[PDB]
Amino acid sequence: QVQLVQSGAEVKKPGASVKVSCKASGYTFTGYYMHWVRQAPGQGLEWMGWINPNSGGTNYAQKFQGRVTMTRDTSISTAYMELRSLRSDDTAVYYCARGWGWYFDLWGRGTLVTVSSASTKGPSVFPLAPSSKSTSGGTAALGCLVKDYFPEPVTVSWNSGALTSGVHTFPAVLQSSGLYSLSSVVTVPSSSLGTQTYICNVNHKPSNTKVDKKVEP
Amino acid sequence: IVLTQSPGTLSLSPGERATLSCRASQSVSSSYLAWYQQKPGQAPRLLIYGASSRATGIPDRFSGSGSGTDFTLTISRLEPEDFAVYYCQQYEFFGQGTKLEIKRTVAAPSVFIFPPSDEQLKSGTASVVCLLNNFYPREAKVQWKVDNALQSGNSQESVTEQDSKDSTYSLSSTLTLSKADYEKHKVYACEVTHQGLSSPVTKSFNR
Repeated sequence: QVQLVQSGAEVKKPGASVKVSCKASGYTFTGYYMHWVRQAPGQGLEWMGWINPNSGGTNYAQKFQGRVTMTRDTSISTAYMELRSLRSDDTAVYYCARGWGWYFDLWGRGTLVTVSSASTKGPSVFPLAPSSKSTSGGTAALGCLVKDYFPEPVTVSWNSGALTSGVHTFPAVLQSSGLYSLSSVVTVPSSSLGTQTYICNVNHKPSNTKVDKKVEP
Repeated sequence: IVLTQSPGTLSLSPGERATLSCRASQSVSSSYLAWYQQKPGQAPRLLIYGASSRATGIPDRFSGSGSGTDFTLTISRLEPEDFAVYYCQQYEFFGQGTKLEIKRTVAAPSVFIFPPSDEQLKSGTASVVCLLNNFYPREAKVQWKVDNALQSGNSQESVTEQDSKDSTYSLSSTLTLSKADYEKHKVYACEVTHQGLSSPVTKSFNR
């Protein structure tokens, strides 16, 4: 199988450096250039550079010259991208892509690199209680508020994944505090508020935080 | 340095024909234009190379065509899997991306408001949440009013991806205040506007 496997997500302070790895398999690693493309959350794709795995020769985008270094280790078919002097706007998913010429036909799954002065922190989970203010027709709305965590991502399930219909989990927002926040909501029949319990399950792996929060009227 | 794609957003129903445009840069040759698809949480996926040749495995409803600087990606019959973001590429230059969304009938939002929890108030902060549920199109406006005074700069909003079942959007707007500020005021309200609403909808509560 033809595959590119990248190293895990990183969390860095501004001014630090990160080295991402990209191991190829299923093809001759030295017969194709390897490119690095990054994508900031909610934004477009940005080409960084390429490396010729057979020569080590490189070519970097102008805005990365002197900060980035791409290398390879053919004995283990791995490509490396080191970005130094990290700044917050370097927060992005970094992809390695095989260069079938200038066509990127094989991609890695990406590596999230977060650059912020914030320290890893688990979320506070607060209920968004239902009431008359959250009732329309026979349909009520309830949710959980996952506030002040760093870095991305968090996952939210309801009743351990037994409740899926009507669920809306919003993309995280980066608050001016440097911490993230999101809410998860679900609409249910207003008659089941007295018979069916509702628990949101929040998991924030980066800080190994697991919180179950019962949401009551 | 960034290629131009049009439109920014294309709204169509499944089974319709989609045409996306990309204007290559004149400084560099255009014979090597490529198109990519990207779905949420996934790496981009090569669709078209050489301006008009399909990548392996790509269904034949995708086709490419191009002159010297104007290139087009055509999807003949949109399947529900085809709605995503599409990028063009020319050497080291990527396009700004075009989002292909499902077009449905206009649906006005259902507005709900949530006060802060007593738990959060114990810590010294108060978050008020205004929920706009299952609406279309994506454009909406939320205005916060505390004791009938317009707020600004203390709210952030988030929007879901298009719902896979009913193709609607949902929007969250969170007003953040300190406990002290929150307890100085009485009425908290969010006013919602949307092309499906004949008049603004207001939801409020009394601390």
